[PDB]
Amino acid sequence: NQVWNIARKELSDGLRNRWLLAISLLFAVLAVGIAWLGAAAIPATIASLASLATFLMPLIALLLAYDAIVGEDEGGTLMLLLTYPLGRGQILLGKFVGHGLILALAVLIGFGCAALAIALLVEGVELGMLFWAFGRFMISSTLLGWVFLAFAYVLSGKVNEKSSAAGLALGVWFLFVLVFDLVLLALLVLSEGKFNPELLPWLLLLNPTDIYRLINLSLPVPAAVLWLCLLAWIGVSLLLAYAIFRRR
Amino acid sequence: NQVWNIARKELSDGLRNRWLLAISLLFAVLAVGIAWLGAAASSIPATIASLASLATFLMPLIALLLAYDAIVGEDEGGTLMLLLTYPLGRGQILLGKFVGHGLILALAVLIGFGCAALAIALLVEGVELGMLFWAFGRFMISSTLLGWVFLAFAYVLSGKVNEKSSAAGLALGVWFLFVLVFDLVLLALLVLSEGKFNPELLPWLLLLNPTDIYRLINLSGFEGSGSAMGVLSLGADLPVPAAVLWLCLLAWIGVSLLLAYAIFRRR
Amino acid sequence: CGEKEEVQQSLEPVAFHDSDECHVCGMIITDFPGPKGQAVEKRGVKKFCSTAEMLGWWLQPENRLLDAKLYVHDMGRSVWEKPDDGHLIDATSAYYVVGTSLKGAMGASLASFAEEQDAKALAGMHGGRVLRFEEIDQALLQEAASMQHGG
Amino acid sequence: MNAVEIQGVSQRYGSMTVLHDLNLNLGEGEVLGLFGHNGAGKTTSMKLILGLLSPSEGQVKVLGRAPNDPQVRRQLGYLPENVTFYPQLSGRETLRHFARLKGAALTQVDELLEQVGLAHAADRRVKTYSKGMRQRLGLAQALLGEPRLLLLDEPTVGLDPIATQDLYLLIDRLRQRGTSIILCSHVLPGVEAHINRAAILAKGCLQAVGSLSQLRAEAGLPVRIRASGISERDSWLQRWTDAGHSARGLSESSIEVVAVNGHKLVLLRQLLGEGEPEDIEIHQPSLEDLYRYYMERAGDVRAQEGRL
Amino acid sequence: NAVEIQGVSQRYGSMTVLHDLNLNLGEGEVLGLFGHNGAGKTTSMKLILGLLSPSEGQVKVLGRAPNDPQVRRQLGYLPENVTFYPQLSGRETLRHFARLKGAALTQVDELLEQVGLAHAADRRVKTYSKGMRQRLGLAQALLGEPRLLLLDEPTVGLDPIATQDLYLLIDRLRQRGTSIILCSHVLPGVEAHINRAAILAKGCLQAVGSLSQLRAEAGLPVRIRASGISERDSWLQRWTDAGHSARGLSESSIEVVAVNGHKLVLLRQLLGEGEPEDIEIHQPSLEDLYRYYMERAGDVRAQEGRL
Amino acid sequence: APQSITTLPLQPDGENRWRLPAGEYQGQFTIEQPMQLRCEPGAVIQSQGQGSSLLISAPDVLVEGCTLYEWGSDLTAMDSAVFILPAAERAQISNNRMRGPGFGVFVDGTRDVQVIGNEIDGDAGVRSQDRGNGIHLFAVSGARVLHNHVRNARDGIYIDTSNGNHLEGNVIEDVRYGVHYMFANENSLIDNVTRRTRTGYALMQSRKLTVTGNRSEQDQNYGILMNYITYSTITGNFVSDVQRGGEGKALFIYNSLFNTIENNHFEKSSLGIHLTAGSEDNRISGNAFVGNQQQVKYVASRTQEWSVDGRGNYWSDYLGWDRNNDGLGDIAYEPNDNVDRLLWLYPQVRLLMNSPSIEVLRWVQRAFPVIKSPGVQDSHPLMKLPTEKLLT
Ligand SMILES: [Cu+2]
Ligand SMILES: [Mg+2]
Ligand SMILES: [Zn+2]
Repeated sequence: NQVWNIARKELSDGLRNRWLLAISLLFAVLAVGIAWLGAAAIPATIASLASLATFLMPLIALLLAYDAIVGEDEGGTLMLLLTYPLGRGQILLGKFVGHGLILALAVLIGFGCAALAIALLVEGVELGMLFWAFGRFMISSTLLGWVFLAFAYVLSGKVNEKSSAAGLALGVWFLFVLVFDLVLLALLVLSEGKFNPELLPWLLLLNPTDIYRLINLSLPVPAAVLWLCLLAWIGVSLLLAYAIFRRR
Repeated sequence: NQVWNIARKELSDGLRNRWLLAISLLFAVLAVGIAWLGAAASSIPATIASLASLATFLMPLIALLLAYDAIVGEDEGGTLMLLLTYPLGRGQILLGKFVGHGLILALAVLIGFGCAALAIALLVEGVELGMLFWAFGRFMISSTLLGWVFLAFAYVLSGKVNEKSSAAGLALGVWFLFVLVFDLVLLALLVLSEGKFNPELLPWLLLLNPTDIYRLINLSGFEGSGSAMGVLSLGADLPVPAAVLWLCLLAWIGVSLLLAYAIFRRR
Repeated sequence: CGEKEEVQQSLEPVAFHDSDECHVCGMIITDFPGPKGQAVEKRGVKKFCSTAEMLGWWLQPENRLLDAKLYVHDMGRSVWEKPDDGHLIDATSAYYVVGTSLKGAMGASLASFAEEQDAKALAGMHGGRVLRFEEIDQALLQEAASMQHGG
Repeated sequence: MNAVEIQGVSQRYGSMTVLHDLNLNLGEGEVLGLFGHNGAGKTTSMKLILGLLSPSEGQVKVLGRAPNDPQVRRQLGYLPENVTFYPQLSGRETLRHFARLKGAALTQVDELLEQVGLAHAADRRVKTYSKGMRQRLGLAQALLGEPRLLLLDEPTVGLDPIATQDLYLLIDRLRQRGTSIILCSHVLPGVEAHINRAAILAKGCLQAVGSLSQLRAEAGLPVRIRASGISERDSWLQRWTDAGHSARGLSESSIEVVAVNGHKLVLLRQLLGEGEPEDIEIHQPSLEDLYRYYMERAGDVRAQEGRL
Repeated sequence: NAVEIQGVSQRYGSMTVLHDLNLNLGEGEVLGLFGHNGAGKTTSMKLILGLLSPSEGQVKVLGRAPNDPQVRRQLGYLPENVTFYPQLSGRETLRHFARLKGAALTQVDELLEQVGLAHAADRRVKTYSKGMRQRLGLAQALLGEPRLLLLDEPTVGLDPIATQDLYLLIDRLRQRGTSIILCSHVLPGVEAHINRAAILAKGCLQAVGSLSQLRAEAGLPVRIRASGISERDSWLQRWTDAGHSARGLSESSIEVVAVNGHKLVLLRQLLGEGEPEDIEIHQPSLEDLYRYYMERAGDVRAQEGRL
Repeated sequence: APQSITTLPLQPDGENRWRLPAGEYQGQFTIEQPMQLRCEPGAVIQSQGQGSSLLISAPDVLVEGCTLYEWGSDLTAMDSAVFILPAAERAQISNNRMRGPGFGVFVDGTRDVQVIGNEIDGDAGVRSQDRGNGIHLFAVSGARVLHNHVRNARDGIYIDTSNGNHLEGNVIEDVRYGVHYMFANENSLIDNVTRRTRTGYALMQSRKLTVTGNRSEQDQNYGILMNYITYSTITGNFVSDVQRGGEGKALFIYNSLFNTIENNHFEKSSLGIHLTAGSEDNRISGNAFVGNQQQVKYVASRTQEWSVDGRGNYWSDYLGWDRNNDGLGDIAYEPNDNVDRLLWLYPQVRLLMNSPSIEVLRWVQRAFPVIKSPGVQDSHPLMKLPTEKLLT
């Protein structure tokens, strides 16, 4: 299968990005430095780690794959790759596997070094709950990153230049992290007669950063729908990216 | 003069940058929004320390957005090697870029603090119009100087590097270090030592950060409360007057331009 | 229809029981004379040992925005030592009298009425002044309770 | 057997036809040249041969199949113009990436890095490569496997003057084996020594197809004979002008003959018979001059004294 | 005598990347500089422009100093690839260069019409092709009557009608008295337009002179072929009587490599029997002359397909 | 209702002093003469379960060392263990053990009664609505209730309209309310210990009183509840670990206008101090807010200085410095943000409380002070613990 032969390229090309390795070092330091000030000062520190990994795992995903399609069109290899025995689906799905295992490794250096500072500096952490609360944390942090990876394929395939792709990747990162919940707060504190607050637990499902926190904070909905709603955010946006990539 | 003929380009090149005109209108629509909350709360020493905090985040940002690709954006673009075969020097195409990008920040803050004054003289009734013009006259001729510091910082990190993708990483490093890391290492040095590291050296460390010398100039008259300053409360322990704080802001330009010229002279 | 359906549950007031603690002071409500306010919220009913302790709760800024119906007793149709549960009027459209020598539960004695002449009956019989619900503020509650249980 | 059989396609985008009535047949070992100026027909024809587009009013038969079969593209090299590969990857790892996709054997990567002369700069990043160093890498992925058709869109841009002539010696070694390739260049002297048959095409149509001997025969273009001191300039200016040829009156000791190549068979006997041929330069009407003629044959009024 | 390089052996890093080049350029000639292994091609380019200091030797541009502003208004430099200023327009880029070089502002509208760019004038440089930027890069080189052009590959990324018209525009400037240097790597095509070539390799300037001189100083076979011959079997042998191997590769493609010592009698063999149609005296071109002088200094001939 | 003279008391001294020997008895008993009766430690006066067991109607009676068992439970007829009439002035009830389902010590209208050193274990099965009070005091002036041990009664030491009396050194365990106060003007209570209680100290409508040195170990949902107290004094109280059961508040100030709240220690609760909107501008200085998950809950926009005479409180999350070596900190401490009161004003923000936008909005307040609502700040907070002795 050629979905893996193009995946081994993106592993070797993504891991030599100095922009990515700078952020993954700062993510791994700040996950320890919050856990250091969360132990001396475990659900109380995994919520502050959830707000940390909502800042940077969309930022890591948009740093990797904002120039995945349009960066190859500017490089000229995109027109070359379509003349190979390769579909347009196998290029996108193979870049999604290759960029996916990068931030599936960036939480294993991110939270793999954070759990070392928790299991060895608390002395009574009751580690049987740790390997289920961090197994739920490391898996759901990749799925948060895989949404914004599929968001990055949507904005890369739409644009025609690399400079306006970074202008949209900053726009997607601002809108889905800290504009959607600030306009939820402004719809609370300024509107109450025409804003039903019972509707607001369902309006959090239109935001994958919000669905990320709800499966790290354990609510009218169960947990298993939020796992199926986070995976639905991958599956529509990848299918949306495949529909955009077929119109170049 | 040759220094003005290359300034007229950069005045007509920064004004077509759509990324500048977005975040320089953001400086105008926030300076109205800060001054509108300062009129509804009346309050006066809080709208001065918040306007100086707004220009701490944006006047280095507009300066580093302009001039991070000033030399290295021309070197890898090919148009720098051509420019030295024109009747110019290396001192004229740097000081000319400093004049050309300097008038953009002189217009990006005259728009920002200009419309902030009209959201005070038309909003709070009975304000002292002599004191308002003096306070916003000190805000205008010192936020340019903060902008001209980071303009001269950007020429240092453009002459040193040889790739524009690495210049944007270093310009983001300079913006993070001087704005919101130097304020946090100095805070953590005071917290973890409980203020007993050095009781006399630590106020002199405010002069090693031009964003903090900018805050110390505008917070001279309106000290007001104690919690409005935060980490700037060490500035009461600084024995220097206000006129040296202007000259220490001008010395941050003149060393960081002569460093930018000596780097560019052996490019 | 959503606002009306939520109204269609909040409007009814629950009758007081012997095992009813106050929301603020937490002690047993029916061991006291005087009218007893209560607050129906439509997400959970909270009750109060006195009407002055209910109005002290209502003037806090957490509950200014809270859409919740306030219900007090009608002391024009009840004996003051043992108020029943039958007639429980709306607290916004009442006529509280103030400054009487009657012994309420927690705050000042605020006898609630609905007909304003029986409120004028108790005002002249003890030296008080009738006042509406919207004139009640926190400068008045602390002034009137200091004149009742002070000196 | 023909490699590319473009059989009467007419490719349009909306109402405008960017490529109208193109009819090519590339042979089994021929080197064909797609040259275009006003039209975007050159670029669209490239896409039609590959699997990038579809013929809206015709059909293409690349190697006897449709151009988008995987059996076609495993034996089809394509070097695009101005390509810049993945700069954080190395030179060996980039070709090892491209060998995995085309199904070529991994024992051919170290051969083709040696074949294009990239052994010294292998295992270095693509960002620390020159422009012509990337053209050696871009040529090397086209030779992966056993290709039967190459589309070299501008292969010698930014290349060293030894390496361009070495590239065309690799071309004539390839076309002897039986892989018919296509040159797509814009520097017309240099491609003209190795092109088997030109395919100059205008805005819409295909202007002319055939070898250089057929283009010079159809388009009547005059020979550019320049000499230096056969007998004398003024004694030799007179002779070609009654026979219908232009004799340019230069300064001193130079005989420029622009003859009309129709009567000059027996006229050249007198030039040998009265003097020595020891310093002459006969220039045939070149591929640059033929291409400028076909731009004047359909469109494109000539620029001024010196304009364009 | 425009460019007078004398005795220059430029050293940097104690490497001696240039050595003893004496490159006098005439006041109307079109010189060509071609460099392969040697870095002389770029260092000498700089040396004439005045942005480099000649260690152990002197460069005299226009009879004066190379870094004077009075001679730098009379130069024109087209660099390798100049994506100029993508947010500026076409007129605004050229008016910027007109103000720096001291040229009159009446030249800017008549250089965007002299070069074929008036239809794409007042349009942003990010919407330009590579060929249109080479058109714009030429337009600042002809700014304010330059007495010395210096072009670094001016015809790359350029369509062939504009390429042929560029050399006609060069041929206008040769008659005006302006010396032009055409430094290129695309050597077939520039040999018809230059007057003197200068192949420099491994620092040392190997060969200089006109194209007629470089074929005289290098014994190379002249390739007479007569395409469309009547008879072919005796034409395989009838040229070898005076030592000219008549080797052919097609039905009639006898590319007779001669010796340049019997040019009368081989054409008396050709015109005495058999009629020609279009004789092709193929001189050893600038591509073929370059690989002789390169091989004479350091280079060894590469293998069968090994570059 | 029999009398105390109907038993067999062996007189130790002939000054109306009697001594009941060891051996059990039965029924209610009544004191009508001023007898300073003592008891042997085996004097188990066990009533049958109805009526007040030891009713007292005579003044100046020093009841000492008795052990009462199983009196009535009718709280309406006030079936106590020790009923003390208004005519029974200056009674001493010393060192007694009581176990029965009603009132332990019910006094009313008395003066200078001394309730010293008793151990009153109330109940185990009654639903804390009919257990009766431990030490009920109903409008007494002069009382001295000292060093008792009340366990498992209903609402502990209830006090109703009693003016001047001291509550010194008594341990109160496993009850609903620790000390209940109703309209007790000019009261006092020192050094009391309250353990595992649904409200540690009820201070309802009692003015001008002194609350000093008290300790509250592991109470439920209310550490010290003060309703409508004026001119009071809260000095040296140690409130520790108020767990939920309310969410757990170490001090709940409701409509208390004037009181001096100094040198306290509010430790390891969910809320350190709850200040309602009606209770403002009172001297709160010198306390220790250590280990609480949220220090102040103050839902208002009015500014509230919490430092009299330039000295503030010690805060555990105070990340400040002190350059000039005095005891005071250098920067002021705001315990509440603007987004820290959006959680209290709107409970739907609890879904958004872990969002980065809320974490953005916490940083915007520290940079832009125009959006800071005027809160509950204190200039000059303390750097070290002032309550170094209260941890014992
Ligand atoms: Cu009470
Ligand atoms: Mg300090
Ligand atoms: Zn109550």
